[PDB]
Amino acid sequence: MKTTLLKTLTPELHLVQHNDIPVLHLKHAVGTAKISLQGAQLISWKPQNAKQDVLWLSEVEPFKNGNAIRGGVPICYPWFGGVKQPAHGTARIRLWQLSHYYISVHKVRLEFELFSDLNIIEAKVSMVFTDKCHLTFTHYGEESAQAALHTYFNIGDINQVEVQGLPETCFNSLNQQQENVPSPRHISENVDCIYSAENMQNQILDKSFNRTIALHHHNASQFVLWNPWHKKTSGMSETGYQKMLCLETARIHHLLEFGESLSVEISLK
Repeated sequence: MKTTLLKTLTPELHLVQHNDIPVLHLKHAVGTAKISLQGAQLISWKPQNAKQDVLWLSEVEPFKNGNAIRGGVPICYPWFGGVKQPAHGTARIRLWQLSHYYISVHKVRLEFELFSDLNIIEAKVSMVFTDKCHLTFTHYGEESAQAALHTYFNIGDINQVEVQGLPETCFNSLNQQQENVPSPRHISENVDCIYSAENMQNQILDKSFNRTIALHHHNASQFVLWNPWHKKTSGMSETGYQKMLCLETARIHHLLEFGESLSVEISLK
């Protein structure tokens, strides 16, 4: 819970150490953002006039080097979930570098890169801030890879949310079964399901904070909808599930090849 200023890059962009991990802080006309250099992980984004942060970050987040941060937009790569250990690959537990920052009147662009232990580029993340947030991940790996932008959206109450635009079926990881489903969808229990990405737009209606989080995905093959509900979840308080929902942009069954990207554009309405 201790922070220190590490570096003033510009008047609008600072590097601040949160416990063990360096985090960029952006404060600009377009709004504010925080990006952990560990995992090039956007953990806060509040566009101008938004009353609440768009992203959720665990109120008990440790900020410990090498331990995945619970919240924001973790980068799962080059494997998804627990098919191997550590779950979700190594990207989100490795320090990235800020390789470029562009600041102008109505827009801010930050680029992050991840390097192999042999000093060769492995992946890139770009983030473009306007009234919307466009985050893109590109793979420069050695083999085909899975990836996912595991976005944790901040909401007023899990009981007052509807998820618009997903298919009427999905694969339920909970019981490993394909199942039929409502659209819109509401969450009234532990949901851990993989949808085919038929249409690239879906949105999250929040009647507690009274806003809509609209999502325009690019190059997704799968969309993972997840809320742990009552399961104890490492780095989550016992009450955390009520204020978050994950709608993940993903390439799980359609792999990424060298130079292919996947991205999401986040906005409020």
